[PDB]
Amino acid sequence: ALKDPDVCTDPVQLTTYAMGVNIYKEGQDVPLKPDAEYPEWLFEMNLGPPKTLEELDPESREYWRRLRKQNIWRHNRLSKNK
Amino acid sequence: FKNKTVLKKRCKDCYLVKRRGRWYVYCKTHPRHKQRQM
Amino acid sequence: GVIRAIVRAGLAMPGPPLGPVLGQRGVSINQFCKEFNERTKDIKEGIPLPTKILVKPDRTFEIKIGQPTVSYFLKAAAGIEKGARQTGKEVAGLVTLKHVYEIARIKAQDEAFALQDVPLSSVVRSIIGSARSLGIRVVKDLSSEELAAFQKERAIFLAAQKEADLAAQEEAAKK
Amino acid sequence: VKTLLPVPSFEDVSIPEKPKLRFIERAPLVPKVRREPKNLSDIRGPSTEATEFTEGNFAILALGGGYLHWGHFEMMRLTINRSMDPKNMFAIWRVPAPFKPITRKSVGHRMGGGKGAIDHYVTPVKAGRLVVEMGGRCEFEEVQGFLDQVAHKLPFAAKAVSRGTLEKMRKDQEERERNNQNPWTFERIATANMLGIRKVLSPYDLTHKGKYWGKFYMPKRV
Amino acid sequence: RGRIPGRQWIGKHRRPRFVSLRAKQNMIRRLEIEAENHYWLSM
Amino acid sequence: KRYFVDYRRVLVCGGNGGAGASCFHSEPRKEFGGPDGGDGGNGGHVILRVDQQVKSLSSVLSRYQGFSGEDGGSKNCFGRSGAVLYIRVPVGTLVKEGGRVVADLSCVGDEYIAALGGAGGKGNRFFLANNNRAPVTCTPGQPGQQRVLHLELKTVAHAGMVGFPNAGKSSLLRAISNKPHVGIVHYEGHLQIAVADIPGGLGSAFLRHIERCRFLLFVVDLSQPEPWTQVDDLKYELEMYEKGLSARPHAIVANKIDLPEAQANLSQLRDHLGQEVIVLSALTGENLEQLLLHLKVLYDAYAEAELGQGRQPLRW
Amino acid sequence: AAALARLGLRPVKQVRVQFCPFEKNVESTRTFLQTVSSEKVRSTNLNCSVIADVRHDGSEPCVDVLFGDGHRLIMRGAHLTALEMLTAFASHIRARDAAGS
Amino acid sequence: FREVVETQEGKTTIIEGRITATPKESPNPPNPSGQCPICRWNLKHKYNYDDVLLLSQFIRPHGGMLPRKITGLCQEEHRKIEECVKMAHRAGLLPNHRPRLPEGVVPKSKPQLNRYLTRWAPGSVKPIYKKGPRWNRVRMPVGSPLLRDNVCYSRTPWKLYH
Amino acid sequence: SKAVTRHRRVMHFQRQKLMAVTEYIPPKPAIHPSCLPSPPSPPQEEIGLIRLLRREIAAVFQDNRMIAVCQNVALSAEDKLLMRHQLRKHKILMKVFPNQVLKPFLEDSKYQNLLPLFVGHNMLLVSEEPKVKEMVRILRTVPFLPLLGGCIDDTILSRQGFINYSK
RNA sequence: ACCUCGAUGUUGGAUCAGGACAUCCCGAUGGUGCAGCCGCUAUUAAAGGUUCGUUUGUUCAACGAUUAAAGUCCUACGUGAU
RNA sequence: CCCAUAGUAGGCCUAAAAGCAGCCACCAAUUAAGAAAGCGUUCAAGCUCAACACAAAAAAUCCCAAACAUAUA
Ligand SMILES: Nc1nc2c(ncn2[C@@H]2O[C@H](COP(=O)(O)OP(=O)(O)O)[C@@H](O)[C@H]2O)c(=O)[nH]1
Ligand code: FES
Ligand SMILES: [K+]
Ligand SMILES: [Mg+2]
Ligand SMILES: [Mg+2]
Ligand SMILES: [Mg+2]
Ligand SMILES: [Mg+2]
Ligand SMILES: [Mg+2]
Ligand SMILES: [Mg+2]
Ligand SMILES: [Mg+2]
Ligand SMILES: [Mg+2]
Ligand SMILES: [Zn+2]
Repeated sequence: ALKDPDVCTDPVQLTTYAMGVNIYKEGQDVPLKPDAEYPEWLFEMNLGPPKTLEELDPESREYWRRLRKQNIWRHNRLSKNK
Repeated sequence: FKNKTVLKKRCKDCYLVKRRGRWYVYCKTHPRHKQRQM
Repeated sequence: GVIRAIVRAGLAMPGPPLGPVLGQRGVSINQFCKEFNERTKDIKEGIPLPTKILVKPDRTFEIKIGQPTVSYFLKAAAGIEKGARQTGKEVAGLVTLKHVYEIARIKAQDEAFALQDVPLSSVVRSIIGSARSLGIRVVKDLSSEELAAFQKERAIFLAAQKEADLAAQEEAAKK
Repeated sequence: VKTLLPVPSFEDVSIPEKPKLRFIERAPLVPKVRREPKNLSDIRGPSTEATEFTEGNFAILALGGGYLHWGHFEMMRLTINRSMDPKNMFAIWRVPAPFKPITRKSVGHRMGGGKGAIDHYVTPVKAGRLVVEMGGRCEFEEVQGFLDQVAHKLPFAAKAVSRGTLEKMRKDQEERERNNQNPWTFERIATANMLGIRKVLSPYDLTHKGKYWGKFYMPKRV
Repeated sequence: RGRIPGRQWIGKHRRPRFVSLRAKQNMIRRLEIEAENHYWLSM
Repeated sequence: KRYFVDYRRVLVCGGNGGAGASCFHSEPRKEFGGPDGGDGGNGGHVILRVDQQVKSLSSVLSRYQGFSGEDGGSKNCFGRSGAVLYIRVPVGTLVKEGGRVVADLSCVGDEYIAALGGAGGKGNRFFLANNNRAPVTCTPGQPGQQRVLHLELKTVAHAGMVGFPNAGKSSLLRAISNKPHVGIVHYEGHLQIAVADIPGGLGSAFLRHIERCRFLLFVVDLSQPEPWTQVDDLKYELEMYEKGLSARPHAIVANKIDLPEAQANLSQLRDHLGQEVIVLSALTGENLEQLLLHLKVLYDAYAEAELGQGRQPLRW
Repeated sequence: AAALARLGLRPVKQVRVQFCPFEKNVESTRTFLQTVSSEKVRSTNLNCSVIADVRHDGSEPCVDVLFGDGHRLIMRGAHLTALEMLTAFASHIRARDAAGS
Repeated sequence: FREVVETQEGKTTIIEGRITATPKESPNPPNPSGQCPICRWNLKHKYNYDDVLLLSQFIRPHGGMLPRKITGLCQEEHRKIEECVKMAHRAGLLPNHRPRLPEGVVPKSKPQLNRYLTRWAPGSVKPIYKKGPRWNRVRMPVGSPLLRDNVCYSRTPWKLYH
Repeated sequence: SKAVTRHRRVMHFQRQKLMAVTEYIPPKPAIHPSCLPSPPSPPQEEIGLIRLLRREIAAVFQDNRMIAVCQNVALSAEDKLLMRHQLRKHKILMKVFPNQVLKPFLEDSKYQNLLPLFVGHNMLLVSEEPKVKEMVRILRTVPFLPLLGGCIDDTILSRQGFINYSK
């Protein structure tokens, strides 16, 4: 019975306006802003697969987050058989 | 009490104890986990 | 106790799934449905709204409403109705980084992000990996010239799933 | 701060198309019409084949002689396939299918009457031979749990090992011979016929050097 | 109690025999004498 | 976690008969005694015996294994038959294999076979004859029957307590007695009438189990904003499963009146006045004797209906 | 933490812990306050409060426990370990609860 | 050492920790290069259960064994001393380290049986009804296996089973 | 019997004597290695996380001038995050660093007298602007949260010094 | 196929039994899908007890009525110069 | 030993199956936490962990030498 709200299928409308941003019925669709208005940190993020352990700088928190996560993966596999 | 040649704890509450010459497994949470060394 | 669940906006039902859950705690089911619908009237009906329920010892409840799930924001922005069956071997949707910034600007106002007081840079970074689960691929620059081809080919692939899905049902009937 | 160390990645490891062990039949396709002598010397002494790893890294090392019949294969095959991960593990057979015929007479058999009819087939195994070899995207601790369970049900004394453990085991025995403070060894006395000891020894004892007695292998003998 | 089936020192189930301390010393003493015999036969 | 005993799936394994010895006898003089293997003993049977003492099917064992008959020995020694196994079941228990109604139990003392024990294999001496001087064949013991039993006991519920949860059905059950829960009401004249409720729509599984009742009691909370709406939904769900269950006599009961004292909601039920309703508080035990006296009279009509059915009216 | 939560601060009325952080003999006293101020222990008895007053008077650390019956328990943590203080404190919890009931 | 005393005045309980005199190690150890106090004094393999002077320095006033990390002993000698302490109480050589008896308890009169070199607790030993054959005799343990390497001045080694 | 038997066949007495005499004898050192002074352990290279914390810790003492040392009590995560949200409103950070990393930094540094404070679970309340008055009222919500002390403008102050500075 | 072929026929019963405990009953004690009665299972316990009949040469078994129970065995498959 | 809040009931498929019916991918807020290694739920809830900090034995007349860890082989 319960279903997700119907979403419009129009390439022109999707590019011009973001449908999911507006949630109020009496509200209006929020138009997307041009590239220059958005900040610099938005268009330099890792869109693809995560960087491997070797590619990260050792003197960084994200490098040790990856190593700590892999240790948790190693510990879980050992405990699986036990 | 179930006699076992090898005594294995069946949960985190089981604890080994040396009494009367043979090891015993006591578990107050699960009374069926009690074992006696054979 | 505290119970958290996702409830469709303005479509709360006295029956399952939250019905039996409230019955155990003793919370009045009809009062919850009335309060939720009267509070979610402004929001469009059917929107998945994660709800947090606070239960008092005297069977008194005070509903709490948070921001909609990121999946609704991502799917609506790309026009996709349903997520992909497989991830990485196929592309379900296609959104821009501008879509993520417009989505994160409101999703970061929820209770969880507000209490942490983290910058929007970390909020956008958490949505990029969320779209990966749904199969949506994010491109820095996108135009309607290349979006219309991908969406046209997506429907072709979706029709292929319909052929496979109907084939499985027909085989099940023969069993 | 808890110490953090890099862990090996098995991404380069590849898995065959049939990780599970192939089914083992009771008897070979071609029956043996002619019966064979018992030849108990085929399980006596060290193994001269299948003593090194081929594809995997972990294997069940046999520390004694014995015969494997169809029942033994089923226990190993069912246990390993169920308890292992097909995605990241694979196993192969390091022993052939049952081929040596075993003749058993009907109940009530008195002495005589010639050789009995063929009853079942077995696979003789010598000490130091690898029975089942495993490998893939898995550590030694992951597989040691059920491999010792499989090795425990073998008719002979066995123990799961790896490339490093087996190498360390061999190096330890070599170390024991070098630093042994006993001036008298089995090899020296047996070869030189000291005290006329060869009257109570066997011709195989010149090569076994006291480490093998019947089908039993003694790792503590230097 | 303590019956050994059949005869003591023959058969499948024989009475176990153990090496005493002086038994080891006697064999070692024999070995030393013969080890010296190997030396005088080498020249 | 204590519950009233209801349909429970039990496993019965009959005894397997023993095989023959298949041996030959020898004596110093004759030196050819002939066959002397004795027949194997027959396996025990599993019998469901009705007992009036056990009102409830409390004795529910995980599995039932009959004693296998001993195999025959030398000198024509017949094997001992396996000891029979008896299971205690209340009167009126329905035993089925999940596909059909196998049998029904009439009264105390009735015994029904649910697992045949295996027969005993004949020894080699059974085949001895003038033409067959030295038979050697033996008969293997037939294995005993092992089947899955779907023991279904008609719950003894002269009254059925139905309603949406949090209304107080279990609390009321505790008061009068002082996943189905069953209690007993003891009244004057040594008359005992039982009442059942299932604390958790309500589901088809609940309706089928509550179908095995004689009277239905509807419980509606006084704090409910629309007590009449709750009445219709429970009735409609029951009516959807079966219109006949609605024809059964009912009694609308308002609960939780002690603390709320919602007299406005009380007048609403009286305004509708579909039938004579009863207003009581389970927590404080107010006006319980009023309904309990009426409930006993209601079952009296069912005893007359039991005469038309011909089945015993459950000891009362 | 877990050991004291199983017992509960049912008869406890108020807990006051004072220490001088700059001194080098308040390690157990601070760790004792760590266990008492835990959510599991405090959730058992909401009425009971925990008081922590930091002073720079160079005085010895002491722990004051106020019970409903009116008796007081004073533990000087300068020369007592956290386990010793917890064991002594938890022992009085069982004694006072039995006397009250 | 450290002592704890509780004094109650005016229904108020006060717990205090007072430091007492602490004994000091004797100066000029014979072997300063040792790691644990045993070999620092060349006492390795040179003490027995009857040397209560050595054992009293590693026990509590109630006869309990002291922790290894406090006394500083090695794992090997701590177990050897632990077994010698157990055999010392059983032999009656430590009358001043008896267990603390709670108030209102009077021990019953029990058979005073002299014993020594008792490996196991007396209450946990079953009698040997069937000795068995000569080649499979059930021997009675005497002493402790952990003292197998002690300096023996006799040609016959210690007999640990009778 | 056969040369190879399923059971352990009993050896001839002469062979059994030969086996007993020719048994492995491990070498026995004159002095047990454990009793002799062990050689110094090989140097342990510092973990990149540890050298990352030192750079981050040194920035805290240099960038922000007000540092408040408190005991991170075992508060519930909901209540511990809520106070951090209150501190973030007044631009007050709640940084936590291990003692085994922070102590060596303060051993040879200007803030050498803050060493005895860091014993156990500790947390640092830091801000570029010393909003002591706004911070104190946040901490007064929980009477069981102790304010150990701090150092404002390179001057070490106790809890009472913050109270006087706040007023 | 080792002992007995220069006087034990074997089976069963009667008589009287000694012994093992791997306990059928009585006793003590854990677990239980042990509410209570009944049960199941395990540890401990051999001091005491362990029926009478029909057909059958019977041992055994079938069923007849009982009993707290109608134990498994060994003893020259106990005992036949009783 | 202590501890555990969060982008979320990750999507697919499923009456709903949420870290734990199955499966595709396994990123990520935060000092520090598995798109979950086990239990418990029709499904949820609840729980732990990973994270920060601090090696046996029993048969039938009645067990079976007596015993003894310490004086130089
Ligand atoms: N005040 C009041 N409370 C009641 C009464 N009956 C039940 N309750 C409440 O209902 C709770 C139990 O509900 P329950 O029996 O499980 O409802 P059911 O699921 O419909 O059977 C208890 O906590 C009681 O406080 C009543 O007559 N008066
Ligand atoms: S380290 Fe030398 S005896 Fe303890
Ligand atoms: K004669
Ligand atoms: Mg003999
Ligand atoms: Mg209920
Ligand atoms: Mg031969
Ligand atoms: Mg017994
Ligand atoms: Mg006879
Ligand atoms: Mg006779
Ligand atoms: Mg006679
Ligand atoms: Mg942990
Ligand atoms: Zn347990």
